[PDB]
Amino acid sequence: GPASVPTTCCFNLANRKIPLQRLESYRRITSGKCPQKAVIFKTKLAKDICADPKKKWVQDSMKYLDQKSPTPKP
Amino acid sequence: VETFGTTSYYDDVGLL
Repeated sequence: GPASVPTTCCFNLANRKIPLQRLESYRRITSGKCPQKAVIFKTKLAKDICADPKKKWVQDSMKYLDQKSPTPKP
Repeated sequence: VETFGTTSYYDDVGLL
């Protein structure tokens, strides 16, 4: 099933933001991996991006994905 | 510190 334990996590949170054109979907990091239960906007970039649900582009990014249908799991 | 929030994020684009 899913996985993300291997070396793959931002020191914490990003900074400026992420372009909506590349951004695909978001995902939360619970369990214990990565700091805080922050959302992870993934894109065709080359790696995962960390961001806490506080900064504007963070709440606005997922809010924009709400309109469309990212086609998530059942 | 710095500025965790600003317009654009890949002004270079070619960064890819």
